[PDB]
Amino acid sequence: GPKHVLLVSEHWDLFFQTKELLNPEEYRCTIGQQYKQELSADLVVCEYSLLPREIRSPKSLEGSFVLVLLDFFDEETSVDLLDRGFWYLIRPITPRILKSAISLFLSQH
Amino acid sequence: PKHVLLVSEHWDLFFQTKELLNPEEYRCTIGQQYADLVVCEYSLLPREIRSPVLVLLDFFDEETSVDLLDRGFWYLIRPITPRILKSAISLFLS
Repeated sequence: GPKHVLLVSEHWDLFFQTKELLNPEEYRCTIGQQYKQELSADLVVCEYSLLPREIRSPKSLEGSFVLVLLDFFDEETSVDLLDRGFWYLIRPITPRILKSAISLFLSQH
Repeated sequence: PKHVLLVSEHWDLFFQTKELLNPEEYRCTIGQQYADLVVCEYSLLPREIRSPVLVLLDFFDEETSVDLLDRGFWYLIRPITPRILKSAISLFLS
């Protein structure tokens, strides 16, 4: 069965282009426009702008992992994501970067 | 404590980071070349090695990034402050 990746983003073009770079037998990608998890989600990739300020990805996690996409560098923003348990990428984020980051993340986890 | 090795010439970064990590939980040391966690400058990372590591980048290059991720390496791009590094370290090790 393929790993299921939910992208929470309004960047539809990023979604489609990243999806066609991931092998469907290994990864199934779906997109939403508001932060959530799904029962089948192995990984949620969420725009910082759609990620609620108050949520955490806790140490003894039983839900999905979440990787966060940031438009910008800001020190306390970064410190804050890291202490809340989210790793992230800062833009520029190309379909190629996102594909390899998704594969890397799910292979290490 | 977890052993964290920093491979970097950024001595200010080393000391200020180490100072933020509680020495009971983390033991940080420095290395001039390439541990529970290695943080390696891109400029001192081998280049044909794959990951068994967090790589510090001076700047953004799409091809470098793609390459590191496929080789198995996560990265931070500068600016990289001691508070950022201390938190990245704690995150990776938890």
